[PDB]
Amino acid sequence: GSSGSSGMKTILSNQTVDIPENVDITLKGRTVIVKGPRGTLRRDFNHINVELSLLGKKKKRLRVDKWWGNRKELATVRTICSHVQNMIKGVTLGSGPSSG
Repeated sequence: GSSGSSGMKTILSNQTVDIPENVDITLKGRTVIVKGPRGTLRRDFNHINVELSLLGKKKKRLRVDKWWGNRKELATVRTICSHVQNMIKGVTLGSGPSSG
């Protein structure tokens, strides 16, 4: 079961994002733009050097990738993914958990 060993291994593991039809998202280089019937929110990830890919097998899906290696992608993916997901919900619902 349990598994762990000190070192470094290029663990190829990318994340996939799903998007509805009532929302329009424009991808430009390293900037993610989200448009909703409740507002428009965009984010820029230039300052940060990562990997990304456009997927649309069935629906407008976004692929988030980062320096393949340690389990760092876990925290980076959760943060980046949350940002995009939060934007959609905010532009499709109104606002998010953001307090004050």
